[PDB]
Amino acid sequence: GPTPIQSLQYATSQDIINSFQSIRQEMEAYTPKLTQVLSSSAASSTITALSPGGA
Amino acid sequence: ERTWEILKEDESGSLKATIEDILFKAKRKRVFEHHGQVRLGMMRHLYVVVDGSRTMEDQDLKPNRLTCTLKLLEYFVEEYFDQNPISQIGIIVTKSKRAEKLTELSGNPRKHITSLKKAVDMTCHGEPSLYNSLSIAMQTLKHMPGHTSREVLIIFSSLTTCDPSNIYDLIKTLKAAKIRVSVIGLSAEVRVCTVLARETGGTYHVILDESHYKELLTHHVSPPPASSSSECSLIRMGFPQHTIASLSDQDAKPSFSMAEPGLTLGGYFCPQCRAKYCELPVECKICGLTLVSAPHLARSYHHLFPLDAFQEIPLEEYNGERFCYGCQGELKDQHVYVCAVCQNVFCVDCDVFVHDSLHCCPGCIH
Amino acid sequence: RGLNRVHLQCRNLQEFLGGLSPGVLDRLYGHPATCLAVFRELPSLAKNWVMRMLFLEQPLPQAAVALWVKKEFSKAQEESTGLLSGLRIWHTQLLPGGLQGLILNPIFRQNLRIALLGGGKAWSDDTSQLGPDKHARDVPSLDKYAEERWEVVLHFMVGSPSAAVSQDLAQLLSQAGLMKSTEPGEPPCITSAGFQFLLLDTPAQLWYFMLQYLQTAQSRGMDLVEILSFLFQLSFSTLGKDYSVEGMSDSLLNFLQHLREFGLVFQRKRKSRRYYPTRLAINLSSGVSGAGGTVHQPGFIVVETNYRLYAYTESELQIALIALFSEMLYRFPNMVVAQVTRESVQQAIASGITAQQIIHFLRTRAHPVMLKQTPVLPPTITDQIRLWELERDRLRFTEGVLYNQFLSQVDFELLLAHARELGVLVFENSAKRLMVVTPAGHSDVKRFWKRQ
Amino acid sequence: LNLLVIVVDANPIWWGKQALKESQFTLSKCIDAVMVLGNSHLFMNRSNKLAVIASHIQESRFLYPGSKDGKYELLTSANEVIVEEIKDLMTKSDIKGQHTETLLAGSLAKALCYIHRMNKEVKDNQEMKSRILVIKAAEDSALQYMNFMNVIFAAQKQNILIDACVLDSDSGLLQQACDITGGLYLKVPQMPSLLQYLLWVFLPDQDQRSQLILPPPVHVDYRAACFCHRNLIEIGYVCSVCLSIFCNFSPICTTCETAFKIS
Ligand SMILES: [Zn+2]
Ligand SMILES: [Zn+2]
Ligand SMILES: [Zn+2]
Repeated sequence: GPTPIQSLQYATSQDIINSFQSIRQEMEAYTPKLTQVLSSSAASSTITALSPGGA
Repeated sequence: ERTWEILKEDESGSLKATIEDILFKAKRKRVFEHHGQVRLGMMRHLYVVVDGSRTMEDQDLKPNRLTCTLKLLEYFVEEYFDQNPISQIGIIVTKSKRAEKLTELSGNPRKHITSLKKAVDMTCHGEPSLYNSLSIAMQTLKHMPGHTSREVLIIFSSLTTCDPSNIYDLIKTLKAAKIRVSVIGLSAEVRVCTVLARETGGTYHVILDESHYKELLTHHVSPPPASSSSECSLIRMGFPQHTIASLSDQDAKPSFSMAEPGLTLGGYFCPQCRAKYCELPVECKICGLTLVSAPHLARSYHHLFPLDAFQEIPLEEYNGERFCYGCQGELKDQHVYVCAVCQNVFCVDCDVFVHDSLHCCPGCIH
Repeated sequence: RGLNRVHLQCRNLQEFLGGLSPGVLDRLYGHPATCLAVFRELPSLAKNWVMRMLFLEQPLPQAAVALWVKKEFSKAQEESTGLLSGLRIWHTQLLPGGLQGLILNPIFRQNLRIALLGGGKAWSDDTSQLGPDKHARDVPSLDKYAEERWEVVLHFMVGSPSAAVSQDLAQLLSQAGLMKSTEPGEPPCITSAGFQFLLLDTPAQLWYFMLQYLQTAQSRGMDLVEILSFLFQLSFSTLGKDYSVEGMSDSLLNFLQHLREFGLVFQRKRKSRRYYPTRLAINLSSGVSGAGGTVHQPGFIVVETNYRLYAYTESELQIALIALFSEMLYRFPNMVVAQVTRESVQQAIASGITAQQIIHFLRTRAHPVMLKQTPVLPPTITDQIRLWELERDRLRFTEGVLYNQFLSQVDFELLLAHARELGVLVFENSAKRLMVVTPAGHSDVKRFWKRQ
Repeated sequence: LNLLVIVVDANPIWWGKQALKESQFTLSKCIDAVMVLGNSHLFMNRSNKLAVIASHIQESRFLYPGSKDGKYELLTSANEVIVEEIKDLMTKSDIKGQHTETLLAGSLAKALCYIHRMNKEVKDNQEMKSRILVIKAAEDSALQYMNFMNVIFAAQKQNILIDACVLDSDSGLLQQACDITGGLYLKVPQMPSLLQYLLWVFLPDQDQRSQLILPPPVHVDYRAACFCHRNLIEIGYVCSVCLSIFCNFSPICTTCETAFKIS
């Protein structure tokens, strides 16, 4: 498309290999948890950012 | 003495309840047409010619020709801009052996459709003057740049037209002017319009039903093909960025568009003249530089590289998944479509919606 | 006839729970499903804010929360706010400095949270690892059974033969005020409310019928909270899957027997401990059947502009209902033909049936061919049906106490000021110095008239 | 009646670096929020419907669709298939460099045609409203601009609202889609608290966007550049034949076999 050049940049093949492995390994060892879902501190802080006078 | 006995059970035993099964294809449709990788008149100036003669009062269609015509015209106007915002429209009515330019050269469906609403009240009067109509049109198209595809669509209801001079004057001029003219006739084929359309490079078709009328109009929605005789231009185009009144309207006064009476405080400025425009795309009425939004350009790029029809088969004999690719779901219909390149599994809605609306095949993007 | 005709006050979940004690609601909110039932019934206004606030234990300021909705809609937001607070869902807590912070009831919070994610109980649901049950019951067989049971109860109100119900249920129909006790032995009779109920739609019917059961539940010693929680769990159950009666109180067993007899649940045997919930129980919620033929089952009444009704129905029950407000003309095996008329509609009106009941009753049962149009009932019919009641619902009665012919205008202005002070003023005539007061002020103002 | 269609940028490159970076927020926490958000959509209304698709490097996999084990039906079945589908996709993962971009356009295409089937399948008494929520984390792949723009207009024509949530790397295309479709584009500043943004910015109904007070839409500059030397263009010249953009005048379309008729 007619878009200007982005700031895209590749990494190293090692980073790619490790990325495929680390994420595969994380998804192999993963379970949903309420604590990992949300914390009142995160929600309230996000509410402050989203508040009518927030950032 | 046949209409009360015209049912299928008139001379059959099983037709006493299978009548709607024997005549079951009574009201359906299935729209598809061809395409081609040829130059297209993407810049398009299409002008609509509609009979204003007494013959428009006939009820050949469900309502009088006028109501059905205006009904489908509004729909056609919408999709024309929807599929080509770059293009522009204009309308001329052929009444009283005269022609009246219902709408000037513009791209604003608001004004065009508003004119249609008001045009519902027109008075079908006199005979049509094809020569007067083409005069006003060509007189206008003369000033249009050669590269812009100057085209006219004619809707003919009557069969006799009052020309003050042989239309061969105009056709010879139109041919030399490379203007293209297409005609849609009601219930009949007229040599005049057929010769006019075929010689001018357009096409003459006849309305059969409101569906056929849409089917014909549908073809006219797609940009026409172009030859090397037209100007292969490198038109200058502006891509102004929208600019709100961010600094508390400071040093940025609100202004009415060149095009409209609406005084907009924010909008698109002209990079050439700094004029104020609330909408885009808009032609600079005071510069000649057209301003178009970058997405409107891409909105037409499908015409440059459109999709191809998928391999149709009554069964997934290729034994792909029982779930249709693309949109997930069971192959509940005994008809399957397979892309020639990516060869994935597609259903009836995939073949219709992906090819006619998405214009992109998912497996080809992979 | 001192007041207007007796109306079947349709109280949705808000009206019913709005009268309950917070501890009762807190006990009710004890189950996750009860919270979801309450939550889903809330208006989208409350529905979003509750979901937005569910993950906080900080008392968000009343103003900031109220400032989440646009100026013009904030007024309509007050409705959801008044509900959430009135329903004990929202309780104010004070921020440092005494600012009005808002908090959702932790029990409700925790149960909704346990509804969305794992908790100490797995939705209070289990399979008990048992296999496919003996004498397997199919989904359509459950629906028909539930339908047949419901039809039998409606038939019992209609008083048709073979309407087999327990006397306790027949009593409840009379106890709730649906079947009037005009004659000894309780022969089939129906009040205005019962007729209104008969013309009401299945979900609102079942809902209000169960509300009357609940109104008599503690009079019958049944567990309101438990039955309600059980009912909500049933509303969130699945047709084809099996559920167990293991760990159910005798109060629940009595209700379950009623629930089974009522056809909301199917059991292998009255004593069996595993069951299948019927479509009616899953669909038992305070909702709307629709503005045309029902989504679950299409309508059959082809209402025509010439006031002619072509009901494609075999059901003697539905037919008998149509006979209440319309004059029937012909009986055909697959369809019945009738016409709505002033007299027949005046019969419904005189029996105490608001024309909107008929309009909605016909709408909910409008044959699907009548659909695909904005008005499913032609305006002429809708207007004339209403006009027939508006012809003879102009006289409105109201019991009160009249104060007239005082000695002077000072007495009138003083008595009127006293009526204004107490808000007991009903109506007044300042020209003839006439005042009408609520009957509660009869003695107070009569005695005051001797003092002024 | 509504149909939410969640799109998550299942890019192992950014998420793998994110995993290797051992940041406070990871794909695990992300899918948790998605599942809770998805549940909330169905939880918010008995009649609401939901679909989820994951945009991977080489495949657009449906995450719907629930499990039949019967511990808990509505939410647990959806979450279990989601975990299973993401595990199947992410555990049974390959390694490729030749085609490293996320198949965004294909995922959007699947969603749009899937929505089309569903909206046709729905009865016309009441109609299914729908919207797409895109959660982007990796870089914006320009090679799909053609398809991306075409699918935006399809969504526009289909009257589908598109919302987008971007983690780290922004996207001109996706922000442009939000502007065009009438959705909303938001760069989340606190990825660990992602869910709270979702439950307020993207969760409110179409019928509530108008009623709620939310962050005003970020104005999107329609930066454009020609294929010749890619410089920025505010006024350029366009081939009326192929609509190829060229910043300055020239005799022939570098993009096609066509000599301009210059005068
Ligand atoms: Zn200008
Ligand atoms: Zn393909
Ligand atoms: Zn070119």
